[PDB]
Amino acid sequence: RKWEEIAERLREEFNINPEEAREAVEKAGGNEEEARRIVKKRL
Repeated sequence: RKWEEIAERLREEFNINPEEAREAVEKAGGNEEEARRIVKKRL
C-alpha cells in the first residue's frame, strides 16, 4: 500500500500544494475518481 501514484498524477494535472494531492487520495481511500473531486479546493 502507498498513496503515491494517485497523488503523483494529481500534481501532473493540478499545480497544487503536496498536502492537497496527499489528502485527496487518503480521504478517497485510494479511489482516483473521488480524489479527483477532493483535490479541487475551490477556495
